[PDB]
Amino acid sequence: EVQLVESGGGLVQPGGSLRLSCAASGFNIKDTYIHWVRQAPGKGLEWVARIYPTNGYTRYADSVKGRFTISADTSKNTAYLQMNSLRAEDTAVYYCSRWGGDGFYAMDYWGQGTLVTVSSASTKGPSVFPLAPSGTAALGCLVKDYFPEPVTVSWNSGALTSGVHTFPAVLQSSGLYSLSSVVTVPSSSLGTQTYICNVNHKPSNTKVDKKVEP
Amino acid sequence: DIQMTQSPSSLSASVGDRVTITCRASQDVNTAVAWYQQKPGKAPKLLIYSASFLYSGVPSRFSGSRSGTDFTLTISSLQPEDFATYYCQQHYTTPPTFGQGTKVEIKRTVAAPSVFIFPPSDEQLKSGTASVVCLLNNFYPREAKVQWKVDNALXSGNSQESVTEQDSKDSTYSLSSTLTLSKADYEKHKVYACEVTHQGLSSPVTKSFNRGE
Repeated sequence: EVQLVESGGGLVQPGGSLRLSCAASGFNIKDTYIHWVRQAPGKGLEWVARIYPTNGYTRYADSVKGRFTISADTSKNTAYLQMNSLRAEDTAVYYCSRWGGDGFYAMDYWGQGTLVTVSSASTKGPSVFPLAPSGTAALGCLVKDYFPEPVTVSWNSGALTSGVHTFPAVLQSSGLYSLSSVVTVPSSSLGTQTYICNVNHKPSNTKVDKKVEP
Repeated sequence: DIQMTQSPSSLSASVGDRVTITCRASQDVNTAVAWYQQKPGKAPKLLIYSASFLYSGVPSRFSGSRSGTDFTLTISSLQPEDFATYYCQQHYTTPPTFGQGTKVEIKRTVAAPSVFIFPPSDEQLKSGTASVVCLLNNFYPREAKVQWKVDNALXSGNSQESVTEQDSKDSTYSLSSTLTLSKADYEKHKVYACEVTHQGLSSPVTKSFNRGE
């Protein structure tokens, strides 16, 4: 019943501020060290800060010293990371972990990881376009021009999952993400069944269900 | 401080192989090194703690060892559900430093890519932009050259590629190249085709279409 949940991330202007919370359940943070480890979109794992909530002893990475502040609250069993003077370098998924056994078990439990995007382009909803084919039949939806990550694409409201491929998002030259999500279905069902992709976007509050048929 | 040169960067091994990931330290760190498995999209998870102690829940096929300043992760029988990037970290001196990261893929037999060509959507030409997508469905290995041909003339630098992770079933891959143009330029041509070159093919495969035909 030990789990850590992070929240408070999202898009933020360069140099702006953002606070991240790390609520712990299943143990009291007063007994362990609390860490913040980020992962750049595609790179490895970079340690940011540490805190001992009993007395608040904080050590920070040299790349965030002076700009970031870590804090805890034993009465709430929640850790905090105050991020200031944010740059595009800080754009990453920020995890929160503990040190079990006062360091003997290392970072055993990790959080689900909330991502922080540090850019200046405004949020934009995607434009969903169909892809008509000619099982030698394949159709998909073009999720083009949106910002920022992430986006979720399902087919037939989750009922169609066998042989579905949703490609990762590539950043276009216009600073807008774009991806496609195709599916390989039997050819003897292009005028019988109905293929609908569900492109949901939470940052821009966009919900499109573009039906695909030749 | 203390670096962590984890090698190799990427490897491939079929089902049942003995995988060995090497993680050399930069100085004396004693037995304070741990290993982490991170499947794509999700959070890292602990495998071995304190050099050579298996964590609760991790199968017995995982094990670690320490030989001075070198720490090796060992997988006895590699399973298909081990597709993930592995990391090694030390906690002897603050700050904790992670390894470069070793991505492990499952090696299988060579498969041919199913090539599909997609004309732009009429709902998109109304906005003054066109995009042609070239699909490469289920193929192994990962290397594949996708070059676009317009009016049988070789185009370049106007399309972006994207490859998925290794599939959970047929451990292959999928690629999509999107040729982004515009309505003012997409209609100034006639033939659109993408050429596919892969090890599973004897000759390059080409799927074409004439605009409106």
